[PDB]
Amino acid sequence: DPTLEWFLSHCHIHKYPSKSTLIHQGEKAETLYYIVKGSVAVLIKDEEGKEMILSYLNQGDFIGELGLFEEGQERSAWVRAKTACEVAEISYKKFRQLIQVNPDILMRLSAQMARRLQVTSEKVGNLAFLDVTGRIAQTLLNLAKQPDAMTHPDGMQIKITRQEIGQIVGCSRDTVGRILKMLEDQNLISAHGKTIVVYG
Amino acid sequence: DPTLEWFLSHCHIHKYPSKSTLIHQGEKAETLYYIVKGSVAVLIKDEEGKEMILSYLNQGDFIGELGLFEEGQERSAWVRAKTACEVAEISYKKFRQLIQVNPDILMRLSAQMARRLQVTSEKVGNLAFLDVTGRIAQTLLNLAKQPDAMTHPDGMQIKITRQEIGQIVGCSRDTVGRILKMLEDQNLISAHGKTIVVYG
DNA sequence: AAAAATGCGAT
DNA sequence: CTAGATCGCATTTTT
DNA sequence: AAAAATGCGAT
DNA sequence: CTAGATCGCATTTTT
Ligand SMILES: Nc1ncnc2c1ncn2[C@@H]1O[C@@H]2COP(=O)(O)O[C@H]2[C@H]1O
Ligand SMILES: Nc1ncnc2c1ncn2[C@@H]1O[C@@H]2COP(=O)(O)O[C@H]2[C@H]1O
Ligand SMILES: Nc1ncnc2c1ncn2[C@@H]1O[C@@H]2COP(=O)(O)O[C@H]2[C@H]1O
Ligand SMILES: Nc1ncnc2c1ncn2[C@@H]1O[C@@H]2COP(=O)(O)O[C@H]2[C@H]1O
Repeated sequence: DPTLEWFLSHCHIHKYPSKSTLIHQGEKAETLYYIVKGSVAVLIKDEEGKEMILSYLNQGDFIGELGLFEEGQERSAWVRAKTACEVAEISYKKFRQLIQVNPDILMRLSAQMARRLQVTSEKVGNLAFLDVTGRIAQTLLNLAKQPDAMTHPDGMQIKITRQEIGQIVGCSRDTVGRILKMLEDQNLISAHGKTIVVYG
Repeated sequence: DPTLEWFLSHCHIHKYPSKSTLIHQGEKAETLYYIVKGSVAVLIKDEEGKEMILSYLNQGDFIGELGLFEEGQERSAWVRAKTACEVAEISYKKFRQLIQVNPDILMRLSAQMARRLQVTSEKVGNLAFLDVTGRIAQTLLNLAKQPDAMTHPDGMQIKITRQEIGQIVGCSRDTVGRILKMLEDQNLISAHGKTIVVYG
């Protein structure tokens, strides 16, 4: 790709070890991010410390872009590295320049903001409509289709803690587990610890 | 404002009577909207017909913008008119042109997309964290602060059906009502039918 | 050992 | 009435 | 009347 | 155990 190559050339690159945190919530926003390599997680916490995963982002994804359109804006959430991470970085001020040079880039950002709004809205519906069993059953299906799923003679094999399934669908580790036994109880899946084979 | 005036001049205007529907969900997307006057509601329905209000939009708000960045895109939700409505309209194709003429407009769109993502994410958290009492108590507070709230010697007076409070916080008309009696039972509010005075 | 992540029944 | 959450108790895991 | 919107207890 | 939803029944509302 010609454009984004021109873009990066204008960004410093930084790497973050997995589990580290790239964007702090509440903190003043002035920089834009573009994940060159690695995946992360965007999450918001409750007063008590409880977390809720709003999304995962990957290669070719921008981050910290929500405060780019109105001075004195704060980070809307925490962004933690899921894996090692190589991330390009540029200042809004700097970035805004590029925009005026070539608009095509702002068009790339906006598209991601668009797709982002769809899925988050889809997420509002899920919490509003489906029950936790439904929400988990859907997450396993989705995860079983991502690139990090391994092949298995009976379907797909994923590996994830129950804590996270709780932090994705919005329930508690305790409910996830109970639900997980049922789904197996119904030969729908097979779980052993963090390993789950989604049959199909 | 100089820009948006240049914009409208390029859009046909259409009016929609209240309760009518401007954007059909699922339908192919090719047009952009900008509410010149009136307010609307963006909503998604469940398989059974049940509705969930993702948001309300007003004067100076764009609509149907999510399918503007990738050919063959479908409307992500229903958009129904809350009041009479005067709405400017333009085709993506046409709109994209303007972008290349002046980028500033795409910058206005994107900002709204940004703000939109914040609040929807804030909404995901609400459904995940707070209970229905908490979610309703917050809606009444918010609504009591909008421009259509009327002054009252004991606080603010809003007027809304319980069906809607159910469609905003994600509960059922029956739970809203029960919750509403409690909040009054606690001299927090005072409700008579569709009328509610939020004390304070 | 370290450092977390459970598990399931019970209320 | 049923789906979830929070505790009570007993055991198992990645850094 | 039209046309919806409830209300609350009960399970 | 508690918050919600779904039904059972009886009455009240904006077009
Ligand atoms: N309303 C909620 N109730 C319980 N857990 C929640 C809620 N919203 C988000 N969560 C989080 O999701 C997590 C799932 O696993 P845990 O039980 O370890 O901890 C849970 C909380 O941190
Ligand atoms: N719902 C969401 N979906 C995807 N990414 C999000 C969401 N909410 C926040 N983010 C990202 O997380 C970032 C947190 O800081 P910013 O608000 O600067 O920008 C935010 C977005 O890049
Ligand atoms: N999971 C849900 N359970 C119940 N009602 C819901 C849900 N999600 C959205 N709703 C809608 O919210 C509305 C609130 O008022 P009603 O009971 O008239 O009808 C309800 C449904 O149409
Ligand atoms: N969560 C949301 N918040 C605000 N507006 C939304 C949301 N989801 C959808 N919309 C608007 O509703 C429109 C429905 O059709 P489009 O997908 O073309 O574009 C969508 C947005 O303009």
